[PDB]
Amino acid sequence: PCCEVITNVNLPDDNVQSTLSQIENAIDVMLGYIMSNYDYQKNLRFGGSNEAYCFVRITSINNNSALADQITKLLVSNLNVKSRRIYVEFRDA
Amino acid sequence: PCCEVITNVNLPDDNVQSTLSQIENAISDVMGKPLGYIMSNYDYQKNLRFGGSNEAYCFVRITSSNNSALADQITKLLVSNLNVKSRRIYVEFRDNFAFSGSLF
Amino acid sequence: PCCEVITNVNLPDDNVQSTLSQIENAISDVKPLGYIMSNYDYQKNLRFGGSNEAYCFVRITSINNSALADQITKLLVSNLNVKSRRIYVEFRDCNFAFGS
Ligand SMILES: Cc1cc(Oc2cccc(O)c2)cc(-c2ccccc2)n1
Repeated sequence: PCCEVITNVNLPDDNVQSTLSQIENAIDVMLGYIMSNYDYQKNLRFGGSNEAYCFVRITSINNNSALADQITKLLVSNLNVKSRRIYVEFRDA
Repeated sequence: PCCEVITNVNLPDDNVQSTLSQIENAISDVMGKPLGYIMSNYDYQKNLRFGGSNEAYCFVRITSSNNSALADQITKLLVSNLNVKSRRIYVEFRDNFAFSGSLF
Repeated sequence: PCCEVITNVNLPDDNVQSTLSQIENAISDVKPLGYIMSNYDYQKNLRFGGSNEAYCFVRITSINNSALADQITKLLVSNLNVKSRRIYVEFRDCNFAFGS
């Protein structure tokens, strides 16, 4: 279980932790053993543009739409980013 | 696609953005892959090492032949814009379900 | 050859470089070290188990892996003052590279 949010959107730590906690909760869909991270990369681009954007890699779920949807709400609401600027990737020690 | 530049070389944001723009152009030109459809990123890791040494260095992951023309063209840009030695630039071509958030 | 340590544990640079040098030695002991990258990526908001307490993810790409894993887990436990229960080690065997 691993979720990483990669984004040029800067949030305060209290708010990052809230968002990550909400995603872990999401990731009901399929625990105590799980990584999540919020990686701030100001210079991150998509579509030739450096304005607000979120890449999310989720590893290890097959269900997947319910997760993606739920996550896309969380990020759109907590990060005040346009949903057309969110990409969600699944990969399926 | 995704291009990520991973480097202990610190550049100002105006310069980072230029450099990334030049690479996207490169990928786009040399590979004929769709423009706008690419992530690029510049990840600053001051403690990044290669060869036992923390001197200036660039790792470039390209994710998802012509390939040398790209690698070459990128290696100029980084050497020129980052003022780094070309002997300290490694270019890695690297290889599931995907979604946009507008579908929701 | 690439080792990346991903952790919310903040260390001073002198100490980070030390730790990375010790790992390269490990990876080397268990080819030689001129053909390798290592990095220590500080992500303060990194969580595991629903908790932001000290933790280490290590990706090691392109290399008896147990000898490596064990030896690195000692280094990180010692140098980062972190609980071994909070350290996970991944190997990847994921394709070419091209300056000098
Ligand atoms: C169709 C496609 C495009 C792709 O390039 C990207 C990756 C991230 C964002 C993006 O806009 C394109 C990567 C992938 C991909 C991602 C992970 C593993 C294998 C392929 N697949």
